[PDB]
Amino acid sequence: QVQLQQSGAELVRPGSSVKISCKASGYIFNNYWINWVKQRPGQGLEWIGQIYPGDGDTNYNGKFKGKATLTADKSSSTAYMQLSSLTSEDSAVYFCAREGYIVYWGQGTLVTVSAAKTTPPSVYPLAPGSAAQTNSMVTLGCLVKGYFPEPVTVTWNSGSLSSGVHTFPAVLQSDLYTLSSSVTVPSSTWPSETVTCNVAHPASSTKVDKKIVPRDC
Amino acid sequence: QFRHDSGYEVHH
Amino acid sequence: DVVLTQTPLTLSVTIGQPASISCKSSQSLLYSNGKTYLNWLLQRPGQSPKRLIYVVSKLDSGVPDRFTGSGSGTDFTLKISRVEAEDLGVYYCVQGTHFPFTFGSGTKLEIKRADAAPTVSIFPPSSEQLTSGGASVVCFLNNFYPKDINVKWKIDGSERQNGVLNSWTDQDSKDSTYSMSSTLTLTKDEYERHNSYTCEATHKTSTSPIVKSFNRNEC
Repeated sequence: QVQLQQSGAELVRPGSSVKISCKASGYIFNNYWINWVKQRPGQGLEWIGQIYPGDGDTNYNGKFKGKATLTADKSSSTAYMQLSSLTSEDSAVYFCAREGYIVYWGQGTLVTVSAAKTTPPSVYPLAPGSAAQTNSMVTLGCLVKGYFPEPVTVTWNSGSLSSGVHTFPAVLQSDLYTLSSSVTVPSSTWPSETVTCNVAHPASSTKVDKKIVPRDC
Repeated sequence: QFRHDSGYEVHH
Repeated sequence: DVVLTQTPLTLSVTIGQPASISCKSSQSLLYSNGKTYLNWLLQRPGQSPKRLIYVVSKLDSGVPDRFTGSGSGTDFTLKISRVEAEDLGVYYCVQGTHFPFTFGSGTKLEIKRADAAPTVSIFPPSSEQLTSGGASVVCFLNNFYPKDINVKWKIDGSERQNGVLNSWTDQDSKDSTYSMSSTLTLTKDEYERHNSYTCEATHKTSTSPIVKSFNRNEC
């Protein structure tokens, strides 16, 4: 299978540089163009440029000349994009893509340009008040409070609880983000079957599994 | 995503 | 650079209805080899983009034949014969005939469905958070349609806005609904000065609020 594995979320101080990677597998690396695409928060898509690993040929959007530099390590089948002298306009998700009769895409790398400090989340359970009325279904959740930078991912029961899950976009205040995630399960299955939120904040190397238990005073 | 046949392989 | 103009910029389509997006180019997209490098992409919130159509009309493998593309020279169209819930997202035309390669501005496809009332849930602060001196009260307003909704907090019966922040999900890819969270953030000391915490949802599905509440003395 063709895969393009991009490097993880970045935090870059204003004026500094970053080099992000796109590790290719499942095809002949030298034979296909790799394109790089920018998506600023809430905006459309922009083309940065491309490299052909076989011979190192590049073509750039003039808008990114002197901001982006594209290289490729043939031996490790890895493409790189270096971004220089970053400002807030460079905060974005960057995708790599392999051109072809089938196109394949990396998962994206979020880059945050900021002088603020990395902060891990505090993860708290959301369980109904002990006197709340019981229904056929019960909604539970996790509160992921006070982290920086983006992103955070949340799953429930390692991804086995898929439908009935809502993870809300984070809100930003005082250089800290907060979000919550909700899940709904049959009331007959909780707490007899465990419900756990799996939270990851990659920029702080934090992974937390929080079991939701009924409140008990 | 832009020029599908721009690499080594072009169907023929 | 080639300017690609997409119309309309937003679509709201009922399940089963067709839809059409226009993409018009400022230059001929006919290349020297006889090919026209006008392609179509879709990006869902939370996902990487995917290509659906290449060189005007060729369908990517695995993409349903509900999607067709047509056009020539400077006028291009993407057509969906019948929309399904999983088609939501932003559709882009993109060109590779001329350097630099360019994208259209994107057309957001939203699903239109029957109205649905929110399911409201309220949660007291965890004992874990209270040990740290904080107290967040969370309200979920889940799986409603249409997207427009309002939330009001009442603490001991009196309206409160101080400390409330709201967040809305993107449209759900399966049931075409929206959800919203409302979070009231207090210190432990402030939380302990009140007993009744109430979240009230106002939505077109009811002439009066949907109300959920808890009392601090009931664990």
